[PDB]
Amino acid sequence: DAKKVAKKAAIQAARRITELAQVLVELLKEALKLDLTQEMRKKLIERYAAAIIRAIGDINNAIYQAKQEAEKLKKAGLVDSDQLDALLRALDELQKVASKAANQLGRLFEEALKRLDKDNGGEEEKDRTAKWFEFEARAIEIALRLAAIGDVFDLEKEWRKL
Amino acid sequence: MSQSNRELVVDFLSYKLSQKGYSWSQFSEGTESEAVKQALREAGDEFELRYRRAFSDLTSQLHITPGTAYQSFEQVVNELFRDGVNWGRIVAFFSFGGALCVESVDKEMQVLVSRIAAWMATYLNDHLEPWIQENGGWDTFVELYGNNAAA
Amino acid sequence: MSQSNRELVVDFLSYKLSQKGYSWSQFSDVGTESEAVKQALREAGDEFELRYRRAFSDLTSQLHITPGTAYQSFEQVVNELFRDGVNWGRIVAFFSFGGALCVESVDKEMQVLVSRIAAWMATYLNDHLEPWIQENGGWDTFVELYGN
Repeated sequence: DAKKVAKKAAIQAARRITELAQVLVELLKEALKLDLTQEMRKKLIERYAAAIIRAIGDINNAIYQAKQEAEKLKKAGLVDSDQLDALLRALDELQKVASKAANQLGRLFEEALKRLDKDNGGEEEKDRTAKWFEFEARAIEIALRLAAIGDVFDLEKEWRKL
Repeated sequence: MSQSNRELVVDFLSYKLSQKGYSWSQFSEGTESEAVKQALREAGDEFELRYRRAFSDLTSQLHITPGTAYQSFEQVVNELFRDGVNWGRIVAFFSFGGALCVESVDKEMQVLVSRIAAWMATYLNDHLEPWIQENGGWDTFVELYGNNAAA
Repeated sequence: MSQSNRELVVDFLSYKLSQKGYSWSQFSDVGTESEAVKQALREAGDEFELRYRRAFSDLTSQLHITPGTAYQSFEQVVNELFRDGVNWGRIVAFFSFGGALCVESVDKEMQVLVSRIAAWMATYLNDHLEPWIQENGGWDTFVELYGN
């Protein structure tokens, strides 16, 4: 049913952003090790590039699956053409906010990396930048979860107005 | 409306704190305004249920210190409304503020409750009131989200 | 589906290079159903790059592509992409990633990489993705999911 479609897409998108955040946090703590050889540094960048690509692919896959389920509902007549419009617009918006969160996380991780390379070597002065990145990443996770629930909640309330 | 947004914040936070074992007093048309307060109370309950089912208990996900409390609140809220507003995100904003207040009290930072309430009223008055009024005011929310408002 | 996969790679990379004003023929010397798959892949790659243009160019820049290092950078990233499984979105991201490497290669006067990346992509598709693709109904499944 149309309500389960938007809900499932929202949970999946939020979940992929949480996976991305946890990887970037984990990669940034390894970039803190003083024994980090240039070999490990190359591998952390490859893991960061792969994590971003995976999040992009996985978020998009959830949205395409959701749109396909939405089109199945209107052809089965379980949803009229105005309700399909609303569900597709809500899936488009979820893709937008999830994609922004992914881009945000990538940019902040890059900024956090660049700061580590200009900061000192001791634990203090850039565990600060590590804590900061974790702090920003949690805020992005929470805001996306809030928007995902809130947007699905509002989709339901406006369906009745159709 | 300035103090009515403040009184909506205080009503909602008082309710959410009381559900988690606390009293607002520890830390601090009237007809139409009571319909808005009741509809927002019930909507936050429903929002927090859906959030817990989908993820886990909202309070259990939050961390705060008095030194980072303003940034914790503002960064989430700025991202929540970054690309726009709808009634569901406004409910999310209230539920987030209530859960942040409960977390603060739970961790012996009850001095933050009145601060969050003020930050919420300021964000409502400065950033959400134009949209709220443009969309028919809080009575439109009541018709849409109140559980006894339609047949 | 060895040769149809190579053709998919060449078509997609040719398209991504022409969007940057570059011509495939300068870098290499390489019915109705195949054209629907190609079109769907082109549209999906554009949609991916619509929302993540900065993220793609950022990460390719961060990989410091050179002829001496590009193969391991490609293979390591792709191995991590698919480490815990395959889905169509990851396959589109795999194409988009290879397209961004090729563009970056022409930009940095490393045109020799374009046909190398195409071979690495076709090899990876044929050896590591084609079993999942066939198990999931073939490329027509992708057209039904991602096609517009």
